[PDB]
Amino acid sequence: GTVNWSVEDIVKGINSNNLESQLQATQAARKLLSREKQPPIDNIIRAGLIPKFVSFLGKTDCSPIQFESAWALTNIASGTSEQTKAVVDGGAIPAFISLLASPHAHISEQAVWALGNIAGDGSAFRDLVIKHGAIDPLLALLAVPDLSTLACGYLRNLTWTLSNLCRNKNPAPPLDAVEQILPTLVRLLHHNDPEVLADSCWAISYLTDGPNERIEMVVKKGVVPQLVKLLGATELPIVTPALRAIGNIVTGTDEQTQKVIDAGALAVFPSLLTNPKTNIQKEATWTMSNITAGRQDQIQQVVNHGLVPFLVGVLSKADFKTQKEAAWAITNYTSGGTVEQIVYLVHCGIIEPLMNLLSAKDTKIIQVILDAISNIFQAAEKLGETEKLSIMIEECGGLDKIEALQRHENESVYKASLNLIEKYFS
Amino acid sequence: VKRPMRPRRKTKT
Repeated sequence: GTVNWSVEDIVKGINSNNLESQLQATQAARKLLSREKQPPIDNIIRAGLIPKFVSFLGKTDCSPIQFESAWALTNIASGTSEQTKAVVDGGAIPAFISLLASPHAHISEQAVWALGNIAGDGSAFRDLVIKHGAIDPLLALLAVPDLSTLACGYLRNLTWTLSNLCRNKNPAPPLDAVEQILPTLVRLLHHNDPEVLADSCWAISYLTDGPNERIEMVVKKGVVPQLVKLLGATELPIVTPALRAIGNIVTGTDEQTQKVIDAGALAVFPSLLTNPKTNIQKEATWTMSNITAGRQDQIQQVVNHGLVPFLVGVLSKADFKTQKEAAWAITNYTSGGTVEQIVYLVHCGIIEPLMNLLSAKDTKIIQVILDAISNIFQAAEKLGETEKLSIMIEECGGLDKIEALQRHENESVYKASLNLIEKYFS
Repeated sequence: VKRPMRPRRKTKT
């Protein structure tokens, strides 16, 4: 029927003065734009059909043509930034916000989807959707006693669209918009659906990627325990945004970091530091490096949970980017730890894998390792056992590397390497 | 110091 129409035929039917002929053509346009193989988006745009589709959004007496045009515009707005702009330039934004209150649920859901694609383009369109007043009617669709009474797909689109309203930086979303969304966002974070949980964590992930004032706004709502629960989930699409939000929170103040520790987050890191996914292992190591940059009683809590051997292991064998994050974790550990905490780091076997990474073809990891060695030697002086540590570095072949790092391109590497061999001779 | 260092669009078929 409406299968495999030409663009010329679609134009001929939409330009007729017959609402049912226009409905037939719009459906044929929707079917073209919903094919997997190269949807002719640019061809439809050049034909001048976007303004006609936008007007069809307002024909309340013919809901089938509201739905077909919203679907067609949804898919145009899913392409490039130039194609999303054509949808916006046609006046689609206020029309989709009006459709949010449609008594037909499949039409309201389609307006949510279209507004999600518009806001996902970037900061500008995101704020423009907010200025047109989309948040109030969006949150009204979720003001029910139990979210389980809503349709699964209806709820997944609402969570996804909302997350796109929390997304992107330069600038971040308006503070008032974030404060207005968070209570509903926290409720979604306790829902049972896997996709709702994943997209809710991504939203919290975005809101925590910024200054400490943004982090505190989230922490104040008490979502940190629930983030730790999801951090130990089985589903990979949930663990990934959950860890990102935890890692974001520990970039802030020591008090905000301590709330992550109090919720039991460190108990999950034996698994996270041995996760078979390279990206989970790296982000977990990065998070550990920001935790060892805190107070001494926090470094001690890292020790108590037994995570120092896991850092030794990651330093011993992992993807090179994960290894560098582990080198940072050690240098932060050594620069802010006590004497008892620095020697315990040696008793766990940090020295050998730390020396073996001095053969890396990277200058920054060399500087980080060498500065860690300096802080370790400084603690050996305080005890008067520098001889033992220098012997330890020589026996494993670390001295050969340190002295080979003399003849290095970078000046800073040479100076630190020399200063080390002059003070302790190994 | 501390060191500070998912589809945007969906098509309906």
